[PDB]
Amino acid sequence: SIAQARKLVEQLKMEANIDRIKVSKAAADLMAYCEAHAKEDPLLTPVPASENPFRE
Amino acid sequence: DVQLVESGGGLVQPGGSRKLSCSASGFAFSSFGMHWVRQAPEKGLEWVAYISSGSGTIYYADTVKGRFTISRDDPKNTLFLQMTSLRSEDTAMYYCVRSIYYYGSSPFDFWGQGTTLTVSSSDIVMTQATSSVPVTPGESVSISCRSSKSLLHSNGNTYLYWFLQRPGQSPQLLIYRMSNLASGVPDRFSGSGSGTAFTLTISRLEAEDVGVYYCMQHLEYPLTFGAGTKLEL
Amino acid sequence: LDQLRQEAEQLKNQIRDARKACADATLSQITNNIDPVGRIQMRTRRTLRGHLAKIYAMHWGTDSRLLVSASQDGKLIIWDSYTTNKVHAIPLRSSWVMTCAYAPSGNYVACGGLDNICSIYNLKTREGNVRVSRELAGHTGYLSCCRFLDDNQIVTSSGDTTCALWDIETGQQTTTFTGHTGDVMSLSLAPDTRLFVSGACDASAKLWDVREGMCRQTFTGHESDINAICFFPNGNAFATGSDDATCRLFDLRADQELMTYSHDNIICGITSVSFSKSGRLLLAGYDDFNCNVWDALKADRAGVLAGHDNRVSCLGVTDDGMAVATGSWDSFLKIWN
Amino acid sequence: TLSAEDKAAVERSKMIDRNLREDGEKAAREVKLLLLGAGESGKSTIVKQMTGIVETHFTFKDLHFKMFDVGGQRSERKKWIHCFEGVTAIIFCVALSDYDLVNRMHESMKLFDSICNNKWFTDTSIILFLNKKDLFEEKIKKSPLTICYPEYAGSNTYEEAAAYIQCQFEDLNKRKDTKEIYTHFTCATDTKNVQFVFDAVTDVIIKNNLKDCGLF
Amino acid sequence: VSLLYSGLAIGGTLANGMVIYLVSSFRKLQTTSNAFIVNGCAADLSVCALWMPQERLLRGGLLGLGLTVSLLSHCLVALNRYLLITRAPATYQALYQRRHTAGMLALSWALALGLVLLLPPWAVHYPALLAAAALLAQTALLLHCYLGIVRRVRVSVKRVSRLSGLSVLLLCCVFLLATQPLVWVSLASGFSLPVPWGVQAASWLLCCALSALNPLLYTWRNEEFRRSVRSVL
Repeated sequence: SIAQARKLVEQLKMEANIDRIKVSKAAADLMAYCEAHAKEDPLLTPVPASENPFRE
Repeated sequence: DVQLVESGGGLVQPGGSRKLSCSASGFAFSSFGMHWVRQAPEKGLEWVAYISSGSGTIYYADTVKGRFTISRDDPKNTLFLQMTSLRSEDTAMYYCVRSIYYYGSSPFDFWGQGTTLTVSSSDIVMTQATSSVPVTPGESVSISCRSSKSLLHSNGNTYLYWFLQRPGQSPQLLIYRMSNLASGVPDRFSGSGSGTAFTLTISRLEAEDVGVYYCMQHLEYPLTFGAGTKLEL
Repeated sequence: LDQLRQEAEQLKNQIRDARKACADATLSQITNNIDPVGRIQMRTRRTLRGHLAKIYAMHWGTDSRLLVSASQDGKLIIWDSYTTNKVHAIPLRSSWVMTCAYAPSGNYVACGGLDNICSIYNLKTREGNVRVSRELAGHTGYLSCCRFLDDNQIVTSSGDTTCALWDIETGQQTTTFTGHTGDVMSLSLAPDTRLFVSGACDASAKLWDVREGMCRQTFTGHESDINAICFFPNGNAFATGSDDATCRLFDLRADQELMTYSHDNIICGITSVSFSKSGRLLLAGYDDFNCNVWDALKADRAGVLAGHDNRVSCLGVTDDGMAVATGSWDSFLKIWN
Repeated sequence: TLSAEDKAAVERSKMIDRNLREDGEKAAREVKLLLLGAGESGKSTIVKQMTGIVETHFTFKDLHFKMFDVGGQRSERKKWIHCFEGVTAIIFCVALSDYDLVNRMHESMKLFDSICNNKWFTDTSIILFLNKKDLFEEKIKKSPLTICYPEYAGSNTYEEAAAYIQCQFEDLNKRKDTKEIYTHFTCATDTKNVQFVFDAVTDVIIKNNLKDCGLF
Repeated sequence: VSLLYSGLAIGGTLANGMVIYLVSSFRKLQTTSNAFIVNGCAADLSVCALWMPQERLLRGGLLGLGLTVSLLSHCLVALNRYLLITRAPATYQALYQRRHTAGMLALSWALALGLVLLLPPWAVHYPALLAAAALLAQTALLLHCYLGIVRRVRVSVKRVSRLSGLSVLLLCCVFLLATQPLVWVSLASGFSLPVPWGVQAASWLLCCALSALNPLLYTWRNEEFRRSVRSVL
């Protein structure tokens, strides 16, 4: 189990080595992506039956 | 090893009877609908009969209706054609063709080797104006086919098929539904066109490409072939 | 040696404090002003009536017309969704299937279950019949998920706490990912297919690198088993569905949780999770026999898809986002729009 | 409106549907049994008398049985136990000699209580097998039946002890109106086990057909 | 006695409509036996909505149609249960295909129309005795079918040694009580013998009561039907 403990310590060290950014920036990025691709979402904004492949 | 071997042809007196066989091997025979295609000694191809998978559906050409009969024996892996009251207009070579139908399939993909038979002495029209054209290797050529009725259907599919028949050989499928290349066909061949106007493009032509090119329609029975455009030199 | 355990616990406190210091404002405050989606009403456009037992998996083709469904009656069926026709029907050697996949190129499908074998089927052959190409063995526990990388690579998730990357041509485990503590139940490939995530029964999810085979990050927060996972369309976030009637949204760059999608009257676990094309709608299948549609940016339920008589076991959305297909424990698939 | 190729595709779909219906009808007339046990309690010998999941097929009196043994499926039980919902019956094996050996009828009792009162198996009958008659009979004259059950008061005899253990096992079910429990002592090795399983399965099938008709 | 008729008609039409609606709604939970049950319920609906609300003939032919279809549905459902509980699984599956079930359902109405048309409507006159023979044959068939089921069930319990059997006894007792007066009256009235007025009305009233109460007798023990009722309510 000593090898398991050493491997776990190394894994948490490598996880601690990661860099992190603010939550606000990531939230703004998600919102910006959604706003930029809202126009291309048939489920969000229904399309007319003329070009709906599933009629029925 | 997907070969089809036909047998039973020969010289027969007019008004007689004869049957032809098509022994399949190397594929699941029961899953394929099978056709019979006829070629006169010095003319173009002509469709004869068709039997579906499970023998549910059978069709005949108006020239042979009532005289010919098509049947299959799935356990024995054999295809039959019973012919009665033969005339002098029936002298020709008969080919055995397989075709499977589902979404994205490639019908008419494999043709048999053919058997010869000699007898002692509304339909959509496809036109191939250019009977022959001289071609030099290394260049590009274009073949044109025309339809009297629009082959484009409401679901978007344009049912046009292109076949190539090399000298002394059975025809080979090149392009199905006007845009898709068959398996094993080089990318040099290209197919394009609109309703009632189609074109076949060959780029960087070389040897083993000489032959006669036929255009066929699969929109509705009976299936009709073109006159045939021939290449040489 | 308890010193190593103490050092691990100290590192855990350090990373928890580091990711707490990065929480400046919540996502709810950021999206407090955007206009709500409203009400989403979907009507079942098609119904598929082929199977005779419970359906456990389904996967959409890349061309958004053909889909494959696996059920415990021992058959794989490939449907043409536009016209309801059946293209293929593949009988399985073992009827205890739990997962299914469709190759991006459309030439192959995969299958697996309680027999610890992933089977590859070749759809486009000259003989005209579907044949078994390879049988991948090596997992000790049941297959939970499998996803194609290309025609020659596949990643599989197993109940023996490990995930593996295979080479279909040779049939050998190229890489093995071994970090989890409980059964691994789900899997999701990144849109660029360089990373992927897995959900396990230890109530944690991990981020893996296929090229190097090592866990980049670990996300916690759930209180029970995790049954489903799915990447955000951007590739910088993913959503998990657990047995405590809760869906959660995690972000890779911020390295922490963002939303919790729960309601007082929901007390059943989630079986499947998927996103819409734009990433604004989050669809989750429940044990209450009906799927729910969540506003991913506001955590407000926007609709219900109640058309099934039993538990919804699988759920998927087309690549172009036109339709949603849900399979349930009754033998019917419903295609919504 | 349909083209020729569309009609041929529809015909192919119909033929596939016909084949699926035929295989479903063929599969619906086979009896599926799930085999469970605490450990080496006698599953091997009962399988002999007739990777992950193991299937066993045998035919008796023109009736086809499939017996599934999932002893080797070492993982969380609740994540795949619902895959066996709808089996005809559940076969349970209990070691009747495993009381002196080390309170090992308590793990078996806990497993029986867990599987009998499970949510997915509310209406599924359970067949109870009590292996190792001879060994327990030999042991009962040396080791009293008081190590596991102190409240028991009676003569140290094979019949009475077996009846006491049978009564202790049987009443562990809470829903006594939605399922039955059949008990047998499988040590005869004279093809009585197969006959008993066949009789129990026929009774279960009859009591299931008396419900679709509405009679119940 | 006219006051009794209206309430019986209301109850019968309500029960028949409820049963048909329940079968139609929860259709995935209903099988080949509910087919015969719904056939009987539809015939009962016709007879109940026609005969009493009034108070080829104006209505006599239609009433005869409804009665004969219901009484054949009794035989069909009794045979279905007998074959389900007695015969081997393979024989039942082969005998009761969807096409076979549809054919048996249609043949009942075909025979009903045949006997409604090609007979003088009366109930020694020839046609009158033919009703008694058919009803007695139906009684014998139902008794045999519903005693074999109980005998086999009692045998199976001993084979392994809370299946009350109340429904079978109730159904047989109601059927006998409702049907026997009609045959007793018709036999006397078909052999040129006096029948006091007010005796035929009682027999016909009892027969219409049986038509009204068929669905409750058929489905007062079905767990699926009980669940469907409690879910709709």
